[PDB]
Amino acid sequence: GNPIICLGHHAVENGTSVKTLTDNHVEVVSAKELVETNHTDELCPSPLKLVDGQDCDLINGALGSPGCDRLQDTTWDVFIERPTAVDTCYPFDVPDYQSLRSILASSGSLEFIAEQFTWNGVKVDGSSSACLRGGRNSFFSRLNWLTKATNGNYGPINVTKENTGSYVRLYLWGVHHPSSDNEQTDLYKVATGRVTVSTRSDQISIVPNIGSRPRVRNQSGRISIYWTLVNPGDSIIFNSIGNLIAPRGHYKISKSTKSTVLKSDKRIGSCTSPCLTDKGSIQSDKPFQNVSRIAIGNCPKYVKQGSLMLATGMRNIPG
Amino acid sequence: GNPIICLGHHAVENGTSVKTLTDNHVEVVSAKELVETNHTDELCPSPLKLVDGQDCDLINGALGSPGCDRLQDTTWDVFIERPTAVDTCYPFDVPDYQSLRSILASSGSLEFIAEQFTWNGVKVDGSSSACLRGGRNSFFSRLNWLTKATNGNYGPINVTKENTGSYVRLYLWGVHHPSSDNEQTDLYKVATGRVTVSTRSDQISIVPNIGSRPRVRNQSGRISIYWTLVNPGDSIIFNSIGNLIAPRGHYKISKSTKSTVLKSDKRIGSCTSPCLTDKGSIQSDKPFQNVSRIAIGNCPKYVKQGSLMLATGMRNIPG
Amino acid sequence: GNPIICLGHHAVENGTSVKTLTDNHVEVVSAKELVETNHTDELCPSPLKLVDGQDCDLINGALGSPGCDRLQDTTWDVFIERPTAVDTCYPFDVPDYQSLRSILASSGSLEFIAEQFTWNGVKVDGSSSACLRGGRNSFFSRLNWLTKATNGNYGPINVTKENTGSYVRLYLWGVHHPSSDNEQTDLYKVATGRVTVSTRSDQISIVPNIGSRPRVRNQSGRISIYWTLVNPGDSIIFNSIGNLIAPRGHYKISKSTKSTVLKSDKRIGSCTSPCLTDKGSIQSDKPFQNVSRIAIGNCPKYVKQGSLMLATGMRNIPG
Amino acid sequence: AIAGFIENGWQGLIDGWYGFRHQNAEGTGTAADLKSTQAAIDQINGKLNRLIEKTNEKYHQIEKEFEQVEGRIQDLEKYVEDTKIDLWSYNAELLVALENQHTIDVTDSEMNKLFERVRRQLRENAEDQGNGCFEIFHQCDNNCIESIRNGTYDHNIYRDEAINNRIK
Amino acid sequence: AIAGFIENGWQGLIDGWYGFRHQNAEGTGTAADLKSTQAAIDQINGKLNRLIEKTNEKYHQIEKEFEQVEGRIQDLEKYVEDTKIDLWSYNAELLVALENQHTIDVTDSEMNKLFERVRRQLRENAEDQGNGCFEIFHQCDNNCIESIRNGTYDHNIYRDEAINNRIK
Amino acid sequence: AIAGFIENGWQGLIDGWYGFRHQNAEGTGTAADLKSTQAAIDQINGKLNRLIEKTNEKYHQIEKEFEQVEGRIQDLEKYVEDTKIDLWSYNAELLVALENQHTIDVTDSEMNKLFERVRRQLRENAEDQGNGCFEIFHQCDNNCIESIRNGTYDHNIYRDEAINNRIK
Ligand SMILES: *[C@@H]1O[C@H](CO)[C@@H](O[C@@H]2O[C@H](CO)[C@@H](O)[C@H](O)[C@H]2NC(C)=O)[C@H](O)[C@H]1NC(C)=O
Ligand SMILES: *[C@@H]1O[C@H](CO)[C@@H](O[C@@H]2O[C@H](CO)[C@@H](O)[C@H](O)[C@H]2NC(C)=O)[C@H](O)[C@H]1NC(C)=O
Ligand SMILES: *[C@@H]1O[C@H](CO)[C@@H](O[C@@H]2O[C@H](CO)[C@@H](O)[C@H](O)[C@H]2NC(C)=O)[C@H](O)[C@H]1NC(C)=O
Ligand SMILES: *[C@@H]1O[C@H](CO)[C@@H](O[C@@H]2O[C@H](CO)[C@@H](O)[C@H](O)[C@H]2NC(C)=O)[C@H](O)[C@H]1NC(C)=O
Ligand SMILES: *[C@@H]1O[C@H](CO)[C@@H](O[C@@H]2O[C@H](CO)[C@@H](O)[C@H](O)[C@H]2NC(C)=O)[C@H](O)[C@H]1NC(C)=O
Ligand SMILES: *[C@@H]1O[C@H](CO)[C@@H](O[C@@H]2O[C@H](CO)[C@@H](O)[C@H](O)[C@H]2NC(C)=O)[C@H](O)[C@H]1NC(C)=O
Ligand SMILES: *[C@@H]1O[C@H](CO)[C@@H](O)[C@H](O)[C@H]1NC(C)=O
Ligand SMILES: *[C@@H]1O[C@H](CO)[C@@H](O)[C@H](O)[C@H]1NC(C)=O
Ligand SMILES: *[C@@H]1O[C@H](CO)[C@@H](O)[C@H](O)[C@H]1NC(C)=O
Repeated sequence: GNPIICLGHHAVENGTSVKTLTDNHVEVVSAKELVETNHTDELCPSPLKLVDGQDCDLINGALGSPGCDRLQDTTWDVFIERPTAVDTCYPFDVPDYQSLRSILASSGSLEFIAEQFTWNGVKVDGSSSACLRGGRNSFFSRLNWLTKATNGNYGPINVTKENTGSYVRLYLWGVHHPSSDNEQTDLYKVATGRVTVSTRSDQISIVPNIGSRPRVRNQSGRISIYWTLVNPGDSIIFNSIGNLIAPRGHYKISKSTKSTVLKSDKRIGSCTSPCLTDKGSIQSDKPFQNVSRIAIGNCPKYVKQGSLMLATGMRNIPG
Repeated sequence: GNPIICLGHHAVENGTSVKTLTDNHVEVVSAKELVETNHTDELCPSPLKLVDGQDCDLINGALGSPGCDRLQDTTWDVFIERPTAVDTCYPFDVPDYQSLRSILASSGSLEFIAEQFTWNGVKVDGSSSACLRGGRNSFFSRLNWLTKATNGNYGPINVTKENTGSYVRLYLWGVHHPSSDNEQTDLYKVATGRVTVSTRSDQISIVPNIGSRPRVRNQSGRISIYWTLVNPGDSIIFNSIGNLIAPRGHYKISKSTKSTVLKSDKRIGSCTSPCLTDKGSIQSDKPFQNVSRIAIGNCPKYVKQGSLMLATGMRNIPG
Repeated sequence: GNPIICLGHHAVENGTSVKTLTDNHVEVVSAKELVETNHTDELCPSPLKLVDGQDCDLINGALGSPGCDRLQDTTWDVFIERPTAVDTCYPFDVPDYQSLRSILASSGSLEFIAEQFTWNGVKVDGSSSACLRGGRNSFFSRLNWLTKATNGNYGPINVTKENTGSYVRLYLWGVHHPSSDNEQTDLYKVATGRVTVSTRSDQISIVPNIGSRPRVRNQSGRISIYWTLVNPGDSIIFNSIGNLIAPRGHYKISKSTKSTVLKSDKRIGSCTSPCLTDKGSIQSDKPFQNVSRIAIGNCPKYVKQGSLMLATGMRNIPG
Repeated sequence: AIAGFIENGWQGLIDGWYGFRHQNAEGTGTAADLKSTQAAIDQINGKLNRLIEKTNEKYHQIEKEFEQVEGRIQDLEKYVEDTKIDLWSYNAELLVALENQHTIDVTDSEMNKLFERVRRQLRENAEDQGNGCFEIFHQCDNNCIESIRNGTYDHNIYRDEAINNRIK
Repeated sequence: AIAGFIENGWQGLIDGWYGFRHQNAEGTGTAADLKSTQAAIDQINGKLNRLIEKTNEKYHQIEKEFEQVEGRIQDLEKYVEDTKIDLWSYNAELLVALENQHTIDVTDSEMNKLFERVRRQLRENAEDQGNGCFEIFHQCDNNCIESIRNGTYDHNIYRDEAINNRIK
Repeated sequence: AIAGFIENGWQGLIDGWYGFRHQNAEGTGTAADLKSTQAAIDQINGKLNRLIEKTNEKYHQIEKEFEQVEGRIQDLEKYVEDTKIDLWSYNAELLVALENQHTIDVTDSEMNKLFERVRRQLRENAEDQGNGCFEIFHQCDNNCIESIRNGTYDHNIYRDEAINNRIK
């Protein structure tokens, strides 16, 4: 006779396994993945301003090597370097390569403010058969090769530039290391060169070393690229009796800049994504990801786990 | 007829909002802030032994520049550098500036142990119009400018000092970089200098570079400050044929020292506080703080959050 | 008349104290320690392949100093350096000592691939009274001291080696810094030396500095050890007019290698342990340890705590 | 024969997380309870909200991949990043494991609250059978079952009928 | 008309966290319960104690502010500190959120323990009304109400009076 | 005179974590309950399993001990490691404290589940004494006590005897 009333909860035939602190295998009605594993495979140019270096890395571009003409005046949040990039000019090493690359990347700009220098007592606009532009001998667009005047000697240089702007100045310069004692004298008359760039803050001086390196684009010598920062108010002095690779102007610095460089071989699509990785973009609202530790922008946190299932429902007890 | 007995809990008219993992807005009877936001605005000289560098930064003081006389023999847990500090002596750069600054800071002492050197064949106690002490030409109190003897030449130097003490020795020395080829010869006769300081452990040699820098306190040349550590037992040799800025003794090192340097523009009051920040002292028992990532001493942990309310009571259900 | 049935839980006379978030002193029936404090005191040679440097540190061995002959061709997961190790050859400093030491350690091998060089115009196989091998003058087994030919001059060197193997090459070389201007001329005729090693990637040039250091094994001069990496395809050129300490071959690099170096004074036993520390091995299944922050292999995480008791039972309420 | 949550769950119930199932002389029925359901659901959303808040944004950082070996500085950079990855991986494993233990606790609690709510409504007119069900000791037609479900069941109405059925 | 915790809280109650409120023929009154209150309070202090323990003391660290750009080493130092700040910020957000969920659980439990304690004292002499209150089925003057509150109420004293009032 | 968990624990009980203790006309006895015990135990193992999983393996790292001072780079390396040690020390302190709070909750719950399980079996044949014990209002010999313990006790068998002993 007596009525019954029962209280219950829902269940499904096939649950989902999740982890608590004490059970590695609790079956719950519904669950949600928290580790993103998918990427797009193309780098999204929104909302991040991208510059594709293509054949040129960020430094070749900043120096103005042949391949790199387009890159002039480009600005970016992320500069993309491709692994297919190649040297196309006179061979060079850079001491503190990654330090300079970082500085250029952070500034997020290849807008070269050109300046005019009067180099007393030297031939200007040197070129080389290693740095072809349309098959014709050329040089770095942002550097000026100085050799002895078609006349006397490497007329001593003592050129100065005062930073009158409100911003900090980056000057890129270099030093020629010739192969033979004869190549030194042909170009610079003197037997030993010297380059001395200096501000009020600090200084560098390089005595160029002669000797043979392996031929690169048919060249036994080398150039060594250096840089100087010049604060507003301060002045820079280039002082050389031989072997200077003079600049053609400065870059802007800011220091209050957020830009960076990414090393990817993935095409620039037309998608949208705030998270860029070397493997591709990430389009997810999940809090974690196993794709790549290299992750630029608004990204999920990189973790080792492949899956982290989050219970979105009660225990499944199906009967 | 029947009596009633009810069981309840307390409540207030106006609760306080706190966060759990699942509700961003739970109203509880009482709550407590855990993120400290207040600082004192003056640096407390208790219980931390402070030294105010005032017009002198830690290196000028260690070198003995004009402004810096007071700082001699001072000891500290925290050395305070002011942003109003100024160079007052011969212009100089320091390679590894921040490395030396760190070493001096950690030692927590400007107690200069004076030693006597017999520099064979040179004029001693050089001065300069850039380094005024009472309006009269002076030099770094801890350095000794060597120029050719009022006579012949820069008589070759080969001076040695054996560390007989039980502690590690820091020797501060330098190198003059003259402006002109004529200034080099006036001071050092020789055309190219050389400085070579060395222990049994390691060595440095500097060939001074001639050339022009911008005039600073009416000076085109520069000095480059270097340092050498000398272990107990070991010996140091200064070896120069030109351009040495000799030392006047060593500093003590310890290595088992906890002191540091703080960069603040805040006055030293008379309060008490174990936590000093660039913005001021922190007087709190809370575990977190949003004031400054720069925090010296027994401090709350710096976090990004402005507020983290901690429930100190039950849910408020006022009816 | 009426029967009773009671429900209870077990208890012990003497409990164990554990911590929750709110009580620093909860007495529970059973508890388990999670911080390992015991170490073995001997370094277990299983499952980690150990090499005991004994009297030689990792660099002396890589250079081939007298003590170090055994170490040739040894391979390791962990190279052990003893604090009793000693210099036994010509005195030397190494710029970036810890960088080279790291590279050698990571490679996990002292298998020296020997190469033959024809050094045009110099005496080979120089020795010294500081580097005794059986009481007789010797040198680093992996270096070749070049002095002027029993004849003319330091015949200019321009030797090259192309990396034809599939792996990256590490070449160890050096530079002699003689004591006197007379010792320079005796050995190298020239008044100033020069050493220039270079690949297509980068370069170094060292002008050797003359002067006096304190005598070490009766020697006022010094050698400065340098290293060059040579990629597959690339070539290395040694170019010297004086003071080269030539190599005898290269080491293999890999870069996909997990090995390391440990600084311990503990004997190599015959135990088994995946966790090695400077204090000894750790044989534990606990997740934490207070023994040493220096911990190599599969180890428990180092923490500051001495004890962290984990309740393995209910509250103890003994009555 | 009907049971409740003590035994197992209800695949039948598809329009709610919790609910009533009854038997009377008019038949048998299952209805979902909205309050208890929305209660649970609302704490699952709020923690799903606590997780899609992206305070992680990183522009220029450090190099994480290298082409040549360097020794000291590369070793440190590799260490810093590997340390960061380990610590976040731990935070994720613990957060999820800890959220999930809470999600289970909250849903187990809401079920029991629902049961106790009904217990109180029914006073001395029903006995707990032990299987998540109440035996009601009075005739309870479909209007009476709905009153229990919508919270208007006046126990005084049936107290005499039910007590006389329990004591004799 | 009086209610208990099921309905809402009590602004009236100012000398305790929990308490009794009664109605009898002598009047109506509210008294606080010390045991239940101190229970809760003692776990709020102990966790307030777990938080003012300062194991954080740091003298010489690293530079955290820079005047000129430098590239690699500055980039790393900035990264290490920003990583440290992110990880502690997370620890604080979680610790507080997790403490607070515990503080709520503990106080909700102590309330229910208090209710169940009274339930047991009263045996078959009272019925649970559903509103956090017990209807007591016997005359209970002010001494009798105090016995319930101070834990000396002997249910055998009133069992016959109360059972006869419940069953008829 | 016998009590239950409300009062205190049982040092007597050595073959189980929970159990029954009874008094009838045949004597007095203590038997352990296997289900409730294994329940608790199984969550203590599973978390003991979650802790001996060693995802920490580290070959080449960074230098952690120095012989001479260096300034910037040493200062950073010392900082990175000290930061790592602080953050793991925190994780350990919290994990243990949080596990332990759970271990206590789970065991307190299993005890109460055991009590409520028996409550349900006994229906209207027993009253809760308040001390973790049930007064059984009918003669219950050793077979009857074992039926309660092994879950076969049919309350209908004794309902008339027990209700008549409770109401008069
Ligand atoms: C990220 O995690 C996913 C899933 O955990 C990985 O994808 C699996 O990879 C394994 C190994 O090849 C395969 O057996 C499976 O078929 C994959 N499953 C899925 C769903 O993709 C992936 O490898 C991880 N990625 C990284 C970069 O670690
Ligand atoms: C620390 O946090 C406090 C509080 O969140 C911040 O002070 C607030 O500042 C904002 C911006 O001006 C205003 O909305 C309020 O007037 C302030 N609130 C209070 C309570 O003072 C403070 O800016 C933070 N400090 C730092 C250095 O970030
Ligand atoms: C690791 O922790 C253990 C235990 O907390 C420490 O050992 C104690 O050391 C103190 C100080 O010498 C002694 O009073 C005790 O007798 C020790 N107790 C035990 C149980 O061994 C040990 O010092 C710690 N080790 C390190 C390296 O910190
Ligand atoms: C709550 O339930 C009651 C009882 O089921 C509802 O009232 C009854 O509704 C049925 C059909 O709608 C009528 O036939 C009965 O005569 C009604 N009886 C009474 C006593 O009202 C009531 O409408 C429901 N209330 C709400 C707010 O949903
Ligand atoms: C616990 O409460 C009882 C009952 O209220 C207290 O005993 C009564 O106290 C009143 C007031 O003092 C007297 O008028 C009664 O005659 C007492 N009756 C009995 C039966 O004792 C008792 O004192 C209280 N106990 C404690 C420890 O506070
Ligand atoms: C559960 O308990 C019952 C009652 O104690 C067991 O059955 C009794 O066992 C005793 C002793 O073996 C006999 O003397 C009785 O005659 C039995 N009576 C009945 C009604 O069975 C029963 O065996 C137990 N069941 C299980 C599965 O262990
Ligand atoms: C230029 O050179 C002269 C001679 O070397 C030197 O005296 C002067 O200081 C230099 N000044 C500038 C501004 O270049
Ligand atoms: C000093 O110089 C002489 C001459 O070069 C040299 O032989 C000697 O070793 C040096 N010793 C010391 C202690 O200065
Ligand atoms: C070798 O030396 C010659 C002579 O100076 C030089 O021209 C050449 O570049 C060097 N090259 C190699 C491969 O040794």
